[PDB]
Formats: sequence, structure tokens, C-alpha cells
Amino acid sequence: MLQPKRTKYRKPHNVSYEGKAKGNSYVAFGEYGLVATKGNWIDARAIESARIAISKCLGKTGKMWIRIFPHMSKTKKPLEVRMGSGKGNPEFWVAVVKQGTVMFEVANIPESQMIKALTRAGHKLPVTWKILKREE
Amino acid sequence: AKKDKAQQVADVSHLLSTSAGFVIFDYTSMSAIEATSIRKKLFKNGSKIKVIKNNILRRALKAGKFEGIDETAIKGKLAVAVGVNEIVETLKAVDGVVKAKEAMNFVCGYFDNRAFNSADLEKIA
Amino acid sequence: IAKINLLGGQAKPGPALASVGINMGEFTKQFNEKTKDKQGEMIPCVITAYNDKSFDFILKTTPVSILLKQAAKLEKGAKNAKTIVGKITMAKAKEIAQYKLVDLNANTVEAALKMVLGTAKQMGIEVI
Amino acid sequence: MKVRASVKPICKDCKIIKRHQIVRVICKTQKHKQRQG
RNA sequence: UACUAAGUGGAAAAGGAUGUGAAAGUGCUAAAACAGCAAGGAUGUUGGCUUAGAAGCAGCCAUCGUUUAAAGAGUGCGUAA
Ligand SMILES: [Mg+2]
Ligand SMILES: [Mg+2]
Ligand SMILES: [Mg+2]
Ligand SMILES: [Zn+2]
Repeated sequence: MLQPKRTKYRKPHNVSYEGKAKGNSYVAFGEYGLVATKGNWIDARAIESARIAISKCLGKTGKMWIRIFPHMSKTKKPLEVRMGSGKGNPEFWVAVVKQGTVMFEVANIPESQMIKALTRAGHKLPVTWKILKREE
Repeated sequence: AKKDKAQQVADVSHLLSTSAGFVIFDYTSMSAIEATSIRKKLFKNGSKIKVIKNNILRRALKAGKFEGIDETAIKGKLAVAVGVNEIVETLKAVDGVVKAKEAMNFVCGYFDNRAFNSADLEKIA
Repeated sequence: IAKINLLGGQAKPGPALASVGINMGEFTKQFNEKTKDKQGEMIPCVITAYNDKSFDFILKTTPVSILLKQAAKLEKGAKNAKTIVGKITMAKAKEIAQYKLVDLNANTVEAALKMVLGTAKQMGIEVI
Repeated sequence: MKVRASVKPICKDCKIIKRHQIVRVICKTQKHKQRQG
């Protein structure tokens, strides 16, 4: 579970996922990458599921990079509570994924395992994923 | 590619031009263990069994300015058994082996700038 | 056709043969008669199982890579291919090749030479 | 027969067909019959 | 002038599919293409640890080499093996 060690403000305003791609747009560490086609809020739980999926379907020498990180937190008012009396408490951490951000990349193992590995990582995420390669 | 095919047809045509005896066989029901046995029993560089393409064999035959072998290489499975110097002992050896086999056909061949029939192959041994 | 495993000094048992109709008791003498030159060594037999009943049998050489162990002066080879322990020269390799030429289907003796390297690479023995 | 929202071949022998405007998977092994693709 | 065969039109997602049309590249082909059919489809050997046993198809030590058109320490089934 990726989580910031400390934050200046417990309850920040939510960060929109509507828009184009700011950074993390092109594969630059590996050479195959999992691009998104639909901006959405995905939490650290989905990252851990996807990362564990990649590691289980990886080999003995494959290497991976996680680009996105859940910087922003979100709150949730307790159940059966009427509106008012302040904002709720932080519950889960979410990374802001915009349309076009490369979430996972893999390298150093043959192409078929890498294509399969990215597929299982993207089935764990709500965004509509797509495979891309690194420019020569 | 085309250049390799051109090279292949040229060298097989040269080999059949400098050779003296040829006989055609089929590849129906004999084992690879048996195939290695035929190679060792011959053991002569003049005698050589080879799988040739039907198309490549006819085209090399056109370059060999021979005639009449066309009926052999039509709608059939073709082997090449080239013999240098003495070919009677090679034909005798292959005839003994097909008798030791279960079933076999045997198609007309070419030797001494003359052609033979099926019965003429039976007596050529 | 059956490739059956029978000891050279003890080949009288074996019920599987009896299922095909082979005359086991008459043929026991034939099994033991031509293996006394290699007593103690384990020698399997190929059987031309058929209904003619005149079953022609052929003996067979003990499996390879045990003389490699004997020549390498070690009991068991390395558990890692990269790790090299045994070394074998061309003279020991060629004695094995002319020994094993009988069971091999190679036409030439250099083909049998590079058989020794091929099983030695599996065994991990450097070819020097 | 297994009714699933997604149908894919299980073994290399499974073959996808489209019968009565419905895609199904047929194979020698009857444990691998799928429908409602 | 084209497209759709779903009454889609005339409500929906993640996911799945030899539905169909258009386009842009690349491989082979009348020196014969692809599918199917007819044949072969190997030897050391059943390599060796290993496992009651595996030895073409348990984990391995790896992932051999020749003959040859081709053949794999095998494609599965399968055999205690
Ligand atoms: Mg409707
Ligand atoms: Mg489709
Ligand atoms: Mg289309
Ligand atoms: Zn199936």
C-alpha cells in the first residue's frame, strides 16, 4: 500500500482527472508501457493489486517501474450522518490518472510475457488501458 | 530466394551432366532408421540417395538436354539415386532392400544416355 | 516390437514377453548364451515381437555418460552447467567413441567424436 | 455448457463459431463448451 | 452516392467475438501458395542426476549433438515408469 509518509494538509480539495496528459506521457524507463484512455481516480489498493499481478506473472530477471503515485487523499463521511458539521476524515489515497499517462512499464524479458503482464495489470484497473512501445 | 533457386538448379544440372546413372524411387513406408541403414550399406561416394523436388528435377532435366524422362516425373513421388562409375551394384543393393521391405513402387530412371521401363529396371540389377 | 530391460547375468524372468506368445523357456538359453562376454554389465535387448514366433533379438550397449564419469575420475557431475569440474582430453573421448560406434547410427568416426563432446556439455566436462 | 459474458478458447483445439447469431466455443473436450459470448 | 441486417435506429458500462465495409504496409505463390489427403516423422538412449520409477512428455543438469528431406531430450494423450 503506497502512502505518503506525511502531508502538510490532511483534507485537500480533490484533483480533477479531466484533461489531456501532464507528464508521464511517454515510456522513458522501460520499452513497453500501459497507457490510459480514460481519466479516473485509482487508489493505492489497485496499484498494489496490479503490481502484485505483474510480479507474479514476471520472471526471474524482468524489471518493472511504477510511474504513478497516490499523492492525493480523499475523505468519506461516516454512514448515517446528515450533511454539515465539517468535512469527513481521510480514508484512502488515490493517484490522479489523466488520459494519456503511462502507469506501468516493463522490460528485460521477452515480448509475449511483457504483453501478457501488462494485460493482467490493466484488467485490475478501471481505466481503459492500451499498450505502447518506446521510440527508438 | 530466386538466386538460391537459380544456384540450386545450376549445380544439380551440372551434377547430372557429369554423372552416369540415375534411378527414381518413391518415399512410401520406410523408416528413418531404415534410411540411415541404406546410407551405411551403400557407403560409396559414387552412390547417393537424395530427396529432390519434382519441379527442380524436371527443370534440371531440361538443362540436361535429355528426353523421355518426363513420364517418370509426372504426378508421382520422386527420389534421385545418382551413381558414379559402377551403377549395377547400387541397383542390386537397392533391389535387395526393397525386397526386404514391406511394400514399394519403383519408377523408371536414366542410365548411359538411355532410358528403361519398369521391367527393364527389374533386369538391370 | 519391445525394448525390454534384462540383466546380462539374470534374464530368465519377465512376464510381459509371455503376453505376446514368445516361447520364454526355449529362448532363455539364447538370451544367456551370447552375453557371457559382458557378465555383470546391464544389457537391454530389442525384441522383434511378431506372430512368426522366430523372434530375432539384438543386444544393446550400456547407456552412455557413465564412462564419462569414469574417465573424469568423479562420481557425479556438477549440479550447475556453468560450474566446470571435470576435464577430458581427446584420447579418452576417442576410446569411448570407438567403443560406442556399435550402437551409434553415424557414418563416420568424427561424428562419434563430437557425440562425446555433446554428452560432455550436458555433463559439463570441458573438452580439452 | 458454461454460460459466461466472455468466451475464449481454453485449449488450442477449441474453435469459435457463430450459430443462431450467438458466438459459442466447441471442442473435443465437453468441459470446454461456452456460450453467451 | 455509399453503409446497416441488428427493427440497430428506437437507452446503457468493464469485457468478449473468423459480422461487414474502407484504407495503408508487409510474406509466399503457375520454379506452385494455404487448408485437407497420402507417406515418412530418426539414431546414440531410455543421455544423466533425480525420483519407489520417469528414460521423447515428474522436478531437474541442462534445455545435446550426428544421419538426414525431416525430426523436437518432443505435440499432446497416455503408460507406476
Ligand atoms: Mg432499441
Ligand atoms: Mg470481431
Ligand atoms: Mg473491420
Ligand atoms: Zn477445449
